[PDB]
Amino acid sequence: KKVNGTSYKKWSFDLPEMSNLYRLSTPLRDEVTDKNYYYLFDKKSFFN
Amino acid sequence: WDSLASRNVWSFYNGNVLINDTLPDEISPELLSKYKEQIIQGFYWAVKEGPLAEEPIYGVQYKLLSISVPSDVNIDVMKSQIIPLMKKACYVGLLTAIPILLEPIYEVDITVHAPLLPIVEELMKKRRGSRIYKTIKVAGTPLLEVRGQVPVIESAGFETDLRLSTNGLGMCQLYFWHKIWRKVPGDVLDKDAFIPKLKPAPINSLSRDFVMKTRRRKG
Repeated sequence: KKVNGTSYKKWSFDLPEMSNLYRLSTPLRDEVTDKNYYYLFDKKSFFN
Repeated sequence: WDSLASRNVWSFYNGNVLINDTLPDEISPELLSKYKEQIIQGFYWAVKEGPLAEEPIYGVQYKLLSISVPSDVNIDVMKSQIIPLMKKACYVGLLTAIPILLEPIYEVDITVHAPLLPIVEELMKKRRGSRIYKTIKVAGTPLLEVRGQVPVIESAGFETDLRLSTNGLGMCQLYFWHKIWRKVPGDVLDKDAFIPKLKPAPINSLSRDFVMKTRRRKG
């Protein structure tokens, strides 16, 4: 249910699994999630 | 409004308004009637342009005080004479009435979070006009409605200054409604005030600086 099988390509979780994983990962991943923060920091603006 | 003046409203310009106002209007109104369109055509012609910068005129009302007409008008009062004459007179009148320059202003609609308010205030100050007409808490959301006004000549880049200084939070819209030209600070016709090239004009005069740069382009 959790996995593709032995090969280990392809994965899917339940909600609580995700929420635990997310919560634990929070210290490492912090970003200004809104597209808006990167007004002049995206690729296009750099290219320009 | 004065009852005679109201009855004597001839027409509007390409903008403001023309009134007849003298004893000769009673002395020879038929004669004068023959010259209305020539006057009428001219005035749109004259007010559409201008004595300072060849630019259109606002907030000005004109009143005919006197009109001498050639003895026996032998096809003498021609459009070739009176149209330009009238134009000249307008220009002189404006000059002697102490002219000023007017500058268009936008309505600044800014949406922000409350603690970003001080930033916005400073931006307004920096731009030039630094005017905020109203601040309204947006009931139901963590946002303010900020209404201000800003001189279009100082508007270049304004929106990005906002976006950058607020770190992406909030936003601005500039809309022209009401179309109101505010008096440009300095006296329209004083030589002395300006300081050398490449320096933003001192506040006392933005009227004198504005004319010369435009004056040169005209010729």
